[PDB]
Amino acid sequence: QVWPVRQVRPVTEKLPANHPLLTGQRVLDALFPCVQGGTTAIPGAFGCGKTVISQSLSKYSNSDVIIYVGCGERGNEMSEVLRDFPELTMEVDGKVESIMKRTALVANTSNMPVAAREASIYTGITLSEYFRDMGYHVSMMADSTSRWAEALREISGRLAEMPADSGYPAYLGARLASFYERAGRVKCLGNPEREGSVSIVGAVSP
Amino acid sequence: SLQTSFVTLDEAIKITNRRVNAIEHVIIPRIERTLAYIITELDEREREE
Amino acid sequence: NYLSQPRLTYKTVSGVNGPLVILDHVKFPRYAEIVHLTLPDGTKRSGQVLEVSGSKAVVQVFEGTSGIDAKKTSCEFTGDILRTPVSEDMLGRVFNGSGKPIDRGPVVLAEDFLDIMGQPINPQCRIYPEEMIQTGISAIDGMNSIARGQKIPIFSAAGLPHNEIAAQICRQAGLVNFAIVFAAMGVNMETARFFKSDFEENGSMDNVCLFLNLANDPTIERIITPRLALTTAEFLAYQCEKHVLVILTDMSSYAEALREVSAAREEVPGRRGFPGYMYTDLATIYERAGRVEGRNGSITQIPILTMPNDDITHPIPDLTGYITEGQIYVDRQLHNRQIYPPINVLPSLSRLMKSAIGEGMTRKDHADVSNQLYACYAIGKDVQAMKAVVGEEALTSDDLLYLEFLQKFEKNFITQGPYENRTVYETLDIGWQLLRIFPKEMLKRIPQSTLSEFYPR
Repeated sequence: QVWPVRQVRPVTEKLPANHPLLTGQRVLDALFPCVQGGTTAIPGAFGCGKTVISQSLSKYSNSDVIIYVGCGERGNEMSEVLRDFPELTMEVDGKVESIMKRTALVANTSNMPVAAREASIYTGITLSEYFRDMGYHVSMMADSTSRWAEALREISGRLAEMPADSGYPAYLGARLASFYERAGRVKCLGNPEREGSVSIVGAVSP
Repeated sequence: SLQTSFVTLDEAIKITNRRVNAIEHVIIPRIERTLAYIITELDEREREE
Repeated sequence: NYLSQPRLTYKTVSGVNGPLVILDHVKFPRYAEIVHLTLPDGTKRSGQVLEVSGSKAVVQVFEGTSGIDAKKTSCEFTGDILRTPVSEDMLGRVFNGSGKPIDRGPVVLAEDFLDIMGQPINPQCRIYPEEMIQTGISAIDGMNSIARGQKIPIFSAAGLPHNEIAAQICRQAGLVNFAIVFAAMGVNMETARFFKSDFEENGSMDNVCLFLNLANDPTIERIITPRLALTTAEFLAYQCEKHVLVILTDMSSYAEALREVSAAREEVPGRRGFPGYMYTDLATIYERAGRVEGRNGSITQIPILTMPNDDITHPIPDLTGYITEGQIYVDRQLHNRQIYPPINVLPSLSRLMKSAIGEGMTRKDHADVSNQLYACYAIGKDVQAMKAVVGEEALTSDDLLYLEFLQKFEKNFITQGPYENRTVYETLDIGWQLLRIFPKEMLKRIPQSTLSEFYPR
């Protein structure tokens, strides 16, 4: 099938989040828990060690499916993710399996077309909402939402829109609210009765 | 000798701590508010242009 | 008389840009008219005529311009401006931000069709509001009293409990029943659930009208949502004679949608990129409140605001405070200290308080006690700011009295918990107890005739 990236995929009902998303980390799972269908931010900066979040979600979480989005990363930083992710493994029914059997990557270096950099999170959430509709639990990771908001600033700048707040377009907050609003537990469309969810983790770089 | 030194030195510690608190709680905030206003008004002049 | 002549339909779309569609060969265009658009895929959308010039009309489309085309898209012109069907059946209904039902009930059978824009009430026919509402919240009732018919917004910020305070006010308001009309602009589903749940949990829902525009709904609906809600409050108040409380949820979502619309027309910007006319626009919403001559009903407005980066000088809280009759201010520094409600009294105001209180209204001390609590709280803040530089050993016993008042005021007068419902008289006597700490000659806002009657108890 084919679906427009900017249209929210419909559901029978949209439900309160209840069950924890496990990471396998004592901090996080005890002190600062996330629900399946939740929304989270992390500080995306160099020395802080972001990879423990990404690897805990990818290897150990009670997700069924993983979607990873690069928004506009440095050439060599993107290369480390695409090097490491295929090499990760988890154990399933007493047998070791690759992480890439349940994972898809959206990848953008800072020289990819600016329209791809801005579409990146809309592609990744539309891919996530498609596996939610099968009755799975999907985790989405956005590598930096600041790198996406800079592409949004470049496009509105190329269109010569009014520079509002710090040069960002007038709609910056409406686009971010409409994006994170797609997270949640749902009762899916159509006949076999089922529930699924998308959880969003999104890094940000002040 | 030690006690007259000690009384003088106690006063000097109190004065020094008072200056550190004034720099931290009076002076630095006034500079940071001023700096934030300047950064804001420069964006307003730029939007008018 | 009815519009008995038939509607014209046009394929003459000459251009599309931003949120605007531009028709040509239009027969005698009407400014602010409503237009219905049918897209090539059969989707219906609506828009309003934003400009006319000769044979051309410019339409803004409420659901956006995506997928409109110059050849197959078709526009029907309704012959009229935007009107809403209104009836007393609308209490106990849920609608979206364009007034379509979402509760699985039917469409409204109108008792009348009303112009969404309202109409300015004559200042000769306004009655000044003087009946105090007891919210039972001491930080409001004792120091910012609300008259029935006021505009008094809640200035808050992201992460603060302004939903819970607004729900407590709806749960507790009465004179020393309200019908509730509730509008939401740009809310997340957990905010929409919170209010609908609370109104059903208090059994009140058969006496509440809700308009919901959520964070994923169209942005340009947000600029008509509060005008649909206030048109419903004006029918209920000024024709059906009810007392209406109108809640407008996050006016910063309304202002942000208004900026986004105006930025596409390239109208003159004001501060921080908002439209040059934003004061007038907000004033057309907030002035739709009060009492009037010869009619029993009234409209009270409590708009809720999110202040960007907690800045009260930002154009949204700024131009709102210039229009509204005060504000209640919710403070992050009190919320971080786990106090509820987080109402910091110093940036807060009520203008209509001055005549809604005192002898016969509440109690003879109310106007004196309130002003002395403000003075001691302001001085207590100044001593706490002095302490941070010089340390406790520098403070005289008179400074320590104000710094003891400060601690007891925030624990006894401010802090309350979510279902406690104090009388005005409890709030006043909790007032005198904190003031009693000070030797009476320090109470220099209070005249001798008040002190000699109430301080010795």
